[PDB]
Amino acid sequence: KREHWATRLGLILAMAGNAVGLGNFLRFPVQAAENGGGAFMIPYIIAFLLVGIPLMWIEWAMGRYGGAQGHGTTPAIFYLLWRNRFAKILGVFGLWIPLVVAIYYVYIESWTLGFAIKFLVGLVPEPPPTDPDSILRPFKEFLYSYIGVPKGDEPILKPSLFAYIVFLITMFINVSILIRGISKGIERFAKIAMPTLFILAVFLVIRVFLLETPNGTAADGLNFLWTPDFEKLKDPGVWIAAVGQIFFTLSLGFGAIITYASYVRKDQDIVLSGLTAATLNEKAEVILGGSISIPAAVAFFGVANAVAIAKAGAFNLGFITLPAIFSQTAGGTFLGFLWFFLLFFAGLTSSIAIMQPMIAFLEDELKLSRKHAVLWTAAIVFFSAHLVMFLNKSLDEMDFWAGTIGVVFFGLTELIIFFWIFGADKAWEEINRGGIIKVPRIYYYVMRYITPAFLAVLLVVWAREYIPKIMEETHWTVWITRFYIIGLFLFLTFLVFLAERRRNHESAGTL
Ligand SMILES: CN(C)CCCN1c2ccccc2CCc2ccccc21
Ligand SMILES: CN(C)CCCN1c2ccccc2CCc2ccccc21
Ligand SMILES: CCCCCCCCO[C@@H]1O[C@H](CO)[C@@H](O)[C@H](O)[C@H]1O
Ligand SMILES: CCCCCCCCO[C@@H]1O[C@H](CO)[C@@H](O)[C@H](O)[C@H]1O
Ligand SMILES: CCCCCCCCO[C@@H]1O[C@H](CO)[C@@H](O)[C@H](O)[C@H]1O
Ligand SMILES: CCCCCCCCO[C@@H]1O[C@H](CO)[C@@H](O)[C@H](O)[C@H]1O
Ligand SMILES: CCCCCCCCO[C@@H]1O[C@H](CO)[C@@H](O)[C@H](O)[C@H]1O
Ligand SMILES: CC(C)C[C@H](N)C(=O)O
Ligand code: NA
Ligand code: NA
Repeated sequence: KREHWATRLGLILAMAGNAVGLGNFLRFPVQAAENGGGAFMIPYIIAFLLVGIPLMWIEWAMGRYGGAQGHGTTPAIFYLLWRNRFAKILGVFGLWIPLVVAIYYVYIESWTLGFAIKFLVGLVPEPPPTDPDSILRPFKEFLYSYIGVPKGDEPILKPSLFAYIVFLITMFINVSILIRGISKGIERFAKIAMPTLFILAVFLVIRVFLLETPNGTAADGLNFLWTPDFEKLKDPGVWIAAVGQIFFTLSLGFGAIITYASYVRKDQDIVLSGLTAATLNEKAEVILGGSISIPAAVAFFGVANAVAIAKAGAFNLGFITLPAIFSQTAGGTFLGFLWFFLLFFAGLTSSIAIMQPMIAFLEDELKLSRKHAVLWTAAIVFFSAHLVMFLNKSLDEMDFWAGTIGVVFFGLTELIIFFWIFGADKAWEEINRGGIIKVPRIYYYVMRYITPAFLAVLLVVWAREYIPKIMEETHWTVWITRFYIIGLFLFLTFLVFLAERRRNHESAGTL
């Protein structure tokens, strides 16, 4: 019938690995530092309670429900919940979003492997022996030469040969896990990766906590991040950033939680399991991810400079600043290795999660073998990634449409289909069925009224005071990426159409 997670621990760690990734260690620090630190945290915590938790339960429920009938992806699941052809089309986003995100996420993940390798072997810049630019410049040049940032006017990137080869290796590693399946692949790997990730992260926090310079200490960083600023609570931008981060960090709206949950046995609890996966992610994000790069940057440069660093380049903090700071300490190159190794495992456990939806669709709906499903998915991602590797800003365009606005739109869509169309009481029943614990009574009202209203308002503000600038103030090359990803949606819709026909073909054979 269908693969199933072998153990409860395996399920929890696989789901935790799905969630805990580059978003916790790279994205969170930038969003927080960029939005006033503590001022960002209030909306963040509220978004977690009003959006993160409820949507997590909903996605687990939708996945388990679909899995019981042999379906793990939204084109089919949405249809099961709402037998309307439009359900299948909306469901395509559950394949498109994770695919598009994988197309750039796996490449960023590959940079962490490449950096881990170079730092391990000591092929790193030799900063000069205390002028900040003289210290940071060598590391900025290191990153820029790796990914091939434009030195001229052309919006073209020229990745180093090493970077390209490392992306290939990274794709191979993802495949090596996925090709073994759910219990012998993803689950087995999670039991090894998560413990390693936790240990590495705790160690790094401890080392960072020992940092002190004439400019400050790690403590100043924590105070910056954990001191409330009730005067920003009225800024939509902060709310948009906070909600966006919650979706991204919890893997919500990517169809990934849903697919993983489709392997949970029909009787199995999802209330406690889902809540645990969610809380584990938040601890890894605010306690671990929040305690590494920000405190380190603030300790060495002070708050004002740390904040300016993050705003200047989203990848500055994790790929340039932290390694530069580490280089000023004994054994700093090895500490850099540990940081990038941590990022790699965090990324790896998440990228396999966003490639599994396409794999599940090809297996469940087009009946391909796991081997063929995994290889074709890898081929599509590998090929498509060339756009992200060679066209400047393609990555940002994909991250916006699929990884930012896309997931919020899809989150609202799945909630409406499950809690409104399918039926609020049928949905509530499905969520709580088999639960080790019941979902708190108040959450019924949050899921049915609060969450959808919250997201609806957010999306309207996004499309009215932000999306116009992205459509009018960007370089013309953004249309190359938009064109390509719209094509991917077209192709995936064609596959759903073919799945429909095979099912009809197959039914007229069941007759
Ligand atoms: C703004 N351009 C340069 C980066 C956008 C993508 N990006 C983002 C997005 C917002 C804030 C920070 C970061 C950096 C880390 C990260 C990690 C994984 C996937 C995407 C991201
Ligand atoms: C100690 N041994 C069992 C772990 C190393 C193997 N391991 C790993 C670990 C890191 C990178 C790649 C891979 C290969 C594929 C893979 C698949 C399932 C379980 C573990 C792994
Ligand atoms: C199958 C799809 C192929 C698309 C064309 C890919 C061309 C990649 O080309 C390779 O890029 C590397 C990184 O920039 C360079 O180091 C190599 O020398 C170059 O041959
Ligand atoms: C993980 C092992 C990766 C090995 C590939 C390293 C690519 C780094 O650099 C490349 O190495 C090639 C052969 O040494 C040279 O011919 C290229 O000119 C050089 O740029
Ligand atoms: C949209 C994605 C298009 C990918 C096409 C990539 C074509 C690669 O082009 C190659 O890149 C190498 C490294 O940058 C150069 O050294 C080669 O001279 C160049 O021909
Ligand atoms: C979005 C895709 C960006 C691809 C960047 C490709 C850079 C390739 O390199 C270019 O290839 C041309 C034709 O092969 C040559 O005529 C140019 O001299 C060469 O620089
Ligand atoms: C905005 C979302 C807030 C969620 C916090 C929920 C805290 C749980 O609250 C508890 O829920 C139980 C079950 O319904 C009740 O029996 C308890 O009386 C109630 O205090
Ligand atoms: C797209 C998701 C799998 C990303 C993951 N939740 C992270 O925080 O990195
Ligand atoms: Na996360
Ligand atoms: Na992960």
